[PDB]
Amino acid sequence: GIALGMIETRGLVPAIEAADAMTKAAEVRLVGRQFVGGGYVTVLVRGETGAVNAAVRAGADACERVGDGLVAAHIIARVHSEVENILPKAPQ
Amino acid sequence: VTGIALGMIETRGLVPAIEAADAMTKAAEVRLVGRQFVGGGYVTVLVRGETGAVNAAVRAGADACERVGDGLVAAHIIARVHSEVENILPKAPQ
Amino acid sequence: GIALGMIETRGLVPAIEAADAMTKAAEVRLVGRQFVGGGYVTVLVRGETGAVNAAVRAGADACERVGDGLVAAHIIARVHSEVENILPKAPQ
Amino acid sequence: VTGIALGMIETRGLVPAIEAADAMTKAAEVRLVGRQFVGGGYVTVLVRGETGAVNAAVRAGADACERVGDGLVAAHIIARVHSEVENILPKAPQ
Amino acid sequence: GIALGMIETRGLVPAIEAADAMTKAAEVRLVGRQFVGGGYVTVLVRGETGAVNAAVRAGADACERVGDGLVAAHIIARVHSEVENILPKAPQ
Amino acid sequence: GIALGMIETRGLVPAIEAADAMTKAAEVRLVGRQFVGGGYVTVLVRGETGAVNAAVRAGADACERVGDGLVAAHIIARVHSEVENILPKAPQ
Amino acid sequence: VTGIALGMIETRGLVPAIEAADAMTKAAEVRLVGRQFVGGGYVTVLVRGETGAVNAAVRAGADACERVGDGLVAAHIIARVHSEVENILPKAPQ
Amino acid sequence: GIALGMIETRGLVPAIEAADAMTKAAEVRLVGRQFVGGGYVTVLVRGETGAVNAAVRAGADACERVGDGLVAAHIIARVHSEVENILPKAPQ
Amino acid sequence: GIALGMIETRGLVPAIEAADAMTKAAEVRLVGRQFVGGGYVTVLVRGETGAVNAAVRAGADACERVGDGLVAAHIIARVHSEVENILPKAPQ
Amino acid sequence: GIALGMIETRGLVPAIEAADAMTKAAEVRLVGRQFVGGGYVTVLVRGETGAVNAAVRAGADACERVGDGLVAAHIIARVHSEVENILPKAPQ
Amino acid sequence: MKIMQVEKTLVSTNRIADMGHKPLLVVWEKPGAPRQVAVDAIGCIPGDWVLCVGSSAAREAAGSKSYPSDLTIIGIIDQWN
Amino acid sequence: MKIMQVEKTLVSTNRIADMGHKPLLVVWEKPGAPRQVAVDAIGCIPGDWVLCVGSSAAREAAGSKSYPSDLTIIGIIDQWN
Amino acid sequence: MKIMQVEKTLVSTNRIADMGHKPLLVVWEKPGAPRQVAVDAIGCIPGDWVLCVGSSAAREAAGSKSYPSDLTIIGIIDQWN
Repeated sequence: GIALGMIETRGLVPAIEAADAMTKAAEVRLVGRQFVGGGYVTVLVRGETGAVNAAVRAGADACERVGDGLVAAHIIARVHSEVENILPKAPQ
Repeated sequence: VTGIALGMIETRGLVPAIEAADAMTKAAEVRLVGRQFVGGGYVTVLVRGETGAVNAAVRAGADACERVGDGLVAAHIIARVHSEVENILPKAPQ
Repeated sequence: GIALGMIETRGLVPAIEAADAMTKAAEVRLVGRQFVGGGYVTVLVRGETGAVNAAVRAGADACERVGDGLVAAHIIARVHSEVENILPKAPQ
Repeated sequence: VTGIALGMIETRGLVPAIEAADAMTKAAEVRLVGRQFVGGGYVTVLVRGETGAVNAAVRAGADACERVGDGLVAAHIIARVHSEVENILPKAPQ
Repeated sequence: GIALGMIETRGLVPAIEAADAMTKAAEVRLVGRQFVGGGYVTVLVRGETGAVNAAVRAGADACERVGDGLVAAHIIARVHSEVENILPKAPQ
Repeated sequence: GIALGMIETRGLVPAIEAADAMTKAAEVRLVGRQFVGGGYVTVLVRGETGAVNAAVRAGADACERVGDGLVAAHIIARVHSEVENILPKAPQ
Repeated sequence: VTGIALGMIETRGLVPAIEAADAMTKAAEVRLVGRQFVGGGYVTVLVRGETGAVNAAVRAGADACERVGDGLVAAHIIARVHSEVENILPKAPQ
Repeated sequence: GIALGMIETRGLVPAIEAADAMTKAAEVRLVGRQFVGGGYVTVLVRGETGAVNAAVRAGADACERVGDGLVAAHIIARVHSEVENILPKAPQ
Repeated sequence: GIALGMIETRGLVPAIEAADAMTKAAEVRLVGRQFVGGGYVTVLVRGETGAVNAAVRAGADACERVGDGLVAAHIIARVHSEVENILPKAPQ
Repeated sequence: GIALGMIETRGLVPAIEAADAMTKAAEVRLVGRQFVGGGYVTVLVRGETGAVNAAVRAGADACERVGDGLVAAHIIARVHSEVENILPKAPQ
Repeated sequence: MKIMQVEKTLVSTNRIADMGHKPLLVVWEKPGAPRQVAVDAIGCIPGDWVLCVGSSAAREAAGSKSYPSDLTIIGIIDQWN
Repeated sequence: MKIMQVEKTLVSTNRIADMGHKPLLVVWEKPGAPRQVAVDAIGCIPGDWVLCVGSSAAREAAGSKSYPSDLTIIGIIDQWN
Repeated sequence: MKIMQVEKTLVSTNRIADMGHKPLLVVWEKPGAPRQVAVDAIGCIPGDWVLCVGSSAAREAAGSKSYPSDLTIIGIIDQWN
């Protein structure tokens, strides 16, 4: 699957909780955790479209009430090839 | 993809920036040349191309990312970039 | 133990106090202190589920009234294998 | 200077932190072991020493820096530091 | 001289203006410019006590109205030897 | 597909109508019909995530107005291996 | 998975019970040992494990199933089960 | 002992808690757990009269606030020989 | 994929915009553009269920404000074999 | 220890009570009793910082309600070498 | 608080009514040590290692400020030998 | 009050909710002496020599007049052997 | 109450703020006996024979109904050996 799931949170604890929720909810691969700056943290998953939809829904629900909460939850079904250059491949 | 025009979109957070980059690259024939973490939550994505393509791409990206996450901060186009500014413009996204 | 506990604070002093309280409360290992950005600091511990529960509760209680205070206190009893790639293994 | 107690002061900005460090080191027999830029403007200074010395130093530093610049955020003392926390405590200021 | 002058500003432009003002006002050495984080910038000078007093006064006056303005202006006549380890020696 | 769809109804007629609706709406396998007790009846389907989503939506819409109506409609994208032991494999 | 603690969740209907079982098994290292049709619509799911794991699992399961279908009835934990009660506790889900 | 104690609850969780509390409270033998129907569950113990009295009191106290609660808690010190034909001898 | 996506618009410009939006949003095949009569225009896509869901959502959002706007947006997860005879195979 | 504690009172009776309380409270050495003039009397102790802190607190508490009462109770943990020239070394 | 092992149950039929319905357990620090009786506020089996509190805290731990108890079990130790 | 040395931590997951979030430590007067459990109101490491108070004072020292404790650590001794 | 001899002073810098300013003394029934720590409400020197009260009376003897003490010195014995 090549769909992209994205959850942004205020702080790292809601981000980790969201990542755990998505990876438990569906068969998606956690490909990155980014410290954006100013407290924003983003977690990204890849997988089939339906799996990513389920994972993002579960992650948003799980992290909405943890810590300072959730900022954004977005799904891109098909990513343009140019955008692949700014997406991490592995969660270093 | 040729052209030396520059299109920039600034957002609050990474998710709207990624949505804007996807929208720009889908809307027009532009190259994504960089994503920059400015600090304090600002994220900027930059594209290059012909003037008309960059104009269309920036319009589409602003429209797409204005409602995602914490939203959109800036959307700007420069038709011709001075050679001095090319030293501070990234060449590849990485 | 493979359970995970984390505490997020505003500033470094409450984070240090929270980490000290957790490690004194139970048999848990401090695996990371992350400067999230914008003032957020997160400390993470690993151990058996009951030990982590006790440690996180004690740490939240201890750091609640220190400095700018506590942001989040969370326990994940069973961590998905994907999240281990973004969890640190030792502090720096 | 011996002792394993820890004293910490958190301020908004570097000037109050430097004033607090000077006040602590002048007030008591403590070692300045670190100044950390937390992010978002927070700065933390850490001292080590005996429990009474660290107590006096932290009191003096908080009093001195509370009125400098953007002020004081936190002032805390830990008499005995768990060995796990020593891994995240700096050993030399640098 | 071993006195210490310190000016903290919101942003880099007032900090540079303050540094120029102090170094023009008195015979002081600019020993550091620190990006504190969150927008704070600090500039430090060393010199004789009276020179540092004059320099800090001039720098505060010059930078108080530039950009987002001045945060703090402080003088320490005699610095404890322990504090020297956290002060830069040269403005890298 | 290993996603799980579930519809619970008050009575057997809405349950049968829901099962017919899901199996017609998407390519899902009807794996069980359970008489819970007290009038509750549950019908379970398995399949790909998107197929199960469509099937459950259609079944809920079809059975919501039949007889005593619908009690619950739920989708689990990825079922934990332990839960498989309480799910029927074939609709006996 | 070892441990002799017992965690039980009672719901109205089978769908919330299945959701609770999934949530428990995903949340903690527990074994699902039974699903029982009590009568009158009550359904009970039982897990075994260590005390902390069972505590976490029961909390997660109650939170997950409280809003599904006709809802949640009971959520309880017994750290140590008397040997007499093991005769009425199921050993395998089946 | 030939005394009989029984506790009736709404649901199985309070019944299990009541049986556990009784057997922990006194030296009594759990001889049955009956699904009465309509949600009623009854647990029965046998033993010496004082032991059964203590066990039933403790079990009622423990199960009063669990789930849908307690229905009945009764002690029969001397059971007529006819009732033994409807009393179970061992649980299933 | 054999799911069917359908968008109906008032006029041809919103229909073309919707077709572009769906084909960019997901991996779907544009199989027909029909001039219904009276100004109605319908565009049809085929693909996997999740891809078609994403494509139809994107197309409806894109064409809702163009020209005289959107009339209908519908998804059929599994098409009955009889209905295949009235659906175009290629966009002539 | 080289820390310094001092208590100032109005009159000699509260000063004697304060000195007695300090020396009984901790391991400190009474190094001076000074008749300041105008009724002021000051007693000074030396020792380790914690011992001096405890002694001064106890002495202030003890002498607060004796005679004309307490004027000052102060602790100097680190005494500058210059002040040692005005500090007495032994009482008279 | 003391760490003690539960030995067996104890029944006193004619105990004062202030004791309510709470059960009683025989506890000791180790087999062969002097025996004590505690109010079981948790629910424990023989052989369990438990935490017991005395003094006035046992009264509130057993249910009320006026409960007649000077030893109450307040928890089961997760791992002990 | 008694002078005791902290040995190790203690965890009771199913302890009564009245215990709050406070941690528990195993203490003894010396290695090999009978073990006791205290509420840690200070934050102590193993090997620390601590001051422990019992009776009704331990309840208030642990946080409230109704806290279920009969032994609370109230300080770390600066120098002891 | 118990008759005890004062041995030495005790300092705990990080003790809880509820302890106020009161000093602490190490006491024992005789040299070599187990050591205890008492709040000095009188002011005593090493070697003094003192009267020590425990339980809840020590709290009020130390200054207030909520003072954290279970052993307080309340007097010096005029003549004792």
